[PDB]
Amino acid sequence: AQKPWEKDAWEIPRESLKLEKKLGAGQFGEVWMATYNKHTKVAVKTMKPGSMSVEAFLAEANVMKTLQHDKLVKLHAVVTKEPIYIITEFMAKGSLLDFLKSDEGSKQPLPKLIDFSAQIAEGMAFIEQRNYIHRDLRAANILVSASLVCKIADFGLARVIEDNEYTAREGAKFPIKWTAPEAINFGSFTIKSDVWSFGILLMEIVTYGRIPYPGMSNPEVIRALERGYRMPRPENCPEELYNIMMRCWKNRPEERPTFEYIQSVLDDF
Ligand SMILES: CCN(CC)CCNc1cc(Nc2cc(O)ccc2C)nc(-n2cnc3ccccc32)n1
Repeated sequence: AQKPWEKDAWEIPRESLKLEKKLGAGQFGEVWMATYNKHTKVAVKTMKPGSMSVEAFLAEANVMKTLQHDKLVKLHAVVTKEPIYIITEFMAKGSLLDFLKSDEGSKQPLPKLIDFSAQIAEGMAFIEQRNYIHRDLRAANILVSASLVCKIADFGLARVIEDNEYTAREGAKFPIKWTAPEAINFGSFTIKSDVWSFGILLMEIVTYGRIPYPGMSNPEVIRALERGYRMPRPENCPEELYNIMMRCWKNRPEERPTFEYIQSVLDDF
């Protein structure tokens, strides 16, 4: 059992970082662009003291220690005395959602969109293979590098899977338009419920960050899905890409495809 007062291999001294520019903020803290020991650009997430559990804030970095991959955002360090920091690689173009809604993201042609999709699929194939689930897959939680490599971020909800199902407690609420119906209705999270979110994420990419189910209410979405409705194919969406979405939105979790399969289809598009 680790002592509450002992540090680990990931710890760095606070003075090695110089926080240069605030990239964003929320109720739980801020994200800064920073340099580490002069020559190395990094990203820092700070926790707002009192906004949340310290142990939960830090638990995210523990997960990222385990889930290290080219297509997952890379943990470099932590600072575990208040103010509490998590340090990762810098991803110059920010979130995928904001990128696509920006001028540069808007100029990305279809082949690049499917490139982004394939990179994300690869990362999820790794999460699949490592017996984890993410549970918060969406464009907002993907980051994009200066050379246009997409990587999965936000591992706050990510969990190890024992025996192919995680069961959320009954009072858990999750972003409805992105969450698999069975996960919403009974708390049944599996890698197949991430497969569903990936379908929604595909739609986000091909629509340049447009919200899913535009103009529909959440209860309306839940009832539409039960009835068999699914989002229609956009103008710019190739049939083969929409058919993968549709496979990701099968009613029955076990009939949805594996991430390995999705990666390979998108790879060979
Ligand atoms: C993915 C978006 N969300 C939740 C919606 C997480 C917060 N935004 C972040 C996080 C991040 N790295 C990061 C990711 C984590 O999952 C945990 C800790 C950190 C530091 N880097 C960045 N980040 C890295 N380079 C950037 C350049 C511009 C804007 C943001 C940049 N942003």
